[PDB]
Amino acid sequence: PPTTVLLPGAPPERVVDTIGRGTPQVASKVDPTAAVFRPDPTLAALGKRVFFDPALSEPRGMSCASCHDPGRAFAPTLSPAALAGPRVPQGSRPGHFSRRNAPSLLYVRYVPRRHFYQDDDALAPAPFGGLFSDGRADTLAEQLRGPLFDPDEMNNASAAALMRKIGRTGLGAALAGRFGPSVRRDPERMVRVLGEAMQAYLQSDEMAPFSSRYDAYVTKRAPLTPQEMRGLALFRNPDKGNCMSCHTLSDTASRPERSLFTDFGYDAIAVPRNRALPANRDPRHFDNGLCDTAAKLRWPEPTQWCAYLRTPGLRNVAIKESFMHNGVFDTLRDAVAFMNTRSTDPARWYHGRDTFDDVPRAYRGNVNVNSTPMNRRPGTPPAMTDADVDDLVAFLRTLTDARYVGLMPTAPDGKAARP
Ligand code: HEC
Ligand code: HEC
Ligand SMILES: [Cl-]
Ligand SMILES: [Cl-]
Ligand SMILES: [Mg+2]
Repeated sequence: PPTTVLLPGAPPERVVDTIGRGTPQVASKVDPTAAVFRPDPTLAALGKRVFFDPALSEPRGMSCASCHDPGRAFAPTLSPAALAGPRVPQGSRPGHFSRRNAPSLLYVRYVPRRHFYQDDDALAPAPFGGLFSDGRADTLAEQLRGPLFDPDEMNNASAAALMRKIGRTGLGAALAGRFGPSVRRDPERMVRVLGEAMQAYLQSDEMAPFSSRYDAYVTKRAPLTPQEMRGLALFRNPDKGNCMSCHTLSDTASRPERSLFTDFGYDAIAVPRNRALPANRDPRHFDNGLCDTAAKLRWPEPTQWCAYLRTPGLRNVAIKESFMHNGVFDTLRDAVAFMNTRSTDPARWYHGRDTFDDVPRAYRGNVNVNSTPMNRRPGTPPAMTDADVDDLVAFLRTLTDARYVGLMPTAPDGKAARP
């Protein structure tokens, strides 16, 4: 096709090729700020009701909010068992856990549909977009099927069973009131309209507040501290932090939405294995990220994408209880320190081993060793000092939306609060 629309309301994008089974390659970068969100207010309110309804799990008692706490920027507040164990959300039953850490859902409306784009300084197109860290859902409506029917999360047996359960409650009556009686008879329609309602909620302005001190710096040049400005400088310095090369920002713009702190692209940084995750009880099992989606979509040579994961946005990062797709780090400073010394000090991060412990041998070539600061060899000085790392942490704390600032720690290596 000549064009494709990758975010709601956005200008159509020129398609220059199709990769595998329907993934468009576009001619220009998607600008997430060009999207236009106009969710129907009562539809959004219905989606919010769904989001907080604990009847939607098996056994009952777990809602979306059980892993996406509104008091923590819709990132998980871990159960005591999860905090002591794998550091990813607990599912609907004791001893069952998500396969990955759950992100904040604030700003999720800006995640575009899957597409490829080849920058001027690139030999091949790169993948962007898709929901989940492996991009396996193209839209928010499609995403909903994941947690609802995952035995380790909300654990509904089938769409039919979920439909029967909902149909018997006030939620079923409300859905039938808006959509008509067939939502109580057709399980496919039930799932689809739940997705439409959830999409409206998650696309509402409530779910993209832009209320951080960084945002006040962008809109009004309200001053940050000298330390925070040192961290901002390191963050956009290609020779020190180089963070801006993947966690996109525009600190000279005046619109906060030009700073989402991700380009929604993918890379392979090889964070350490979290052996507390149930799936990793098999030492031959690895969560390989994007290549599972690439295989499903018949992208050519799909294992080139093994160990690739979607670059997360960093807004509200400093109130999370664990970090990276596998929750392996429990402090923000450790995540930043890892970026700086994975390549120079692998034994620190991989239990004395000199190379990655969560990437199969076959896929080690996929790991990024070219981007600063991951491009320095063992025994050479890292790009940044421990003081630089502290300053980066100080800067990342400016990305917390106003209502959540009290959850942040004060010590550079501190953990988010559990009030
Ligand atoms: C804990 C058991 C979960 C429950 C209950 C819900 N979600 Fe969640 N969510 C969870 C994890 C571990 C992740 C990441 C999984 C991965 O493979 O990356 C997610 C992700 C999402 C997303 C995508 C966010 C993104 O890619 O940026 C969305 C939009 C989302 N979750 C929505 C959502 C809904 C609406 C829920 C109730 C129906 C729901 N989640 C429950 C963990 C858990
Ligand atoms: C592109 C090559 C990257 C650069 C340069 C930096 N980061 Fe990044 N980051 C990248 C990816 C692919 C991921 C996900 C990895 C995973 O296993 O999940 C990350 C993750 C983060 C995190 C975790 C955020 C969370 O929500 O869990 C943090 C805190 C982070 N990165 C910080 C960070 C800093 C400060 C950087 C400059 C020193 C930086 N990253 C560079 C990809 C890329
Ligand atoms: Cl447990
Ligand atoms: Cl602007
Ligand atoms: Mg490579």
